[PDB]
Amino acid sequence: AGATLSRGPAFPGMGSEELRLASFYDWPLTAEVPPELLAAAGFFHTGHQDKVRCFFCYGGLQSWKRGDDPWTEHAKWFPSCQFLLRSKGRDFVHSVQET
Ligand SMILES: [Zn+2]
Repeated sequence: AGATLSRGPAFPGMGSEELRLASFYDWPLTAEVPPELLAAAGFFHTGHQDKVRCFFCYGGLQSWKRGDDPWTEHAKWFPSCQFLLRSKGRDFVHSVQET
């Protein structure tokens, strides 16, 4: 039994946090979450509003709000993302999924 998750990042170039940060150069004024937290959690900015995607799983999120936790949102929506699991561990993800 079992297909395996592919090991290739959706967008390998955006694999660098520093590079991910650059993408937030036009992260909007009305946006409510800081790019540092976003880039750290693997997201980079696309489009001109508040859409982001994870460089690894390509999970796409928008409508960011004051207090929203990027790492948490990550585990909420894309539990199997290998970047999320290497960075935060099995327990953290399981913890967010179970609530
Ligand atoms: Zn991801």
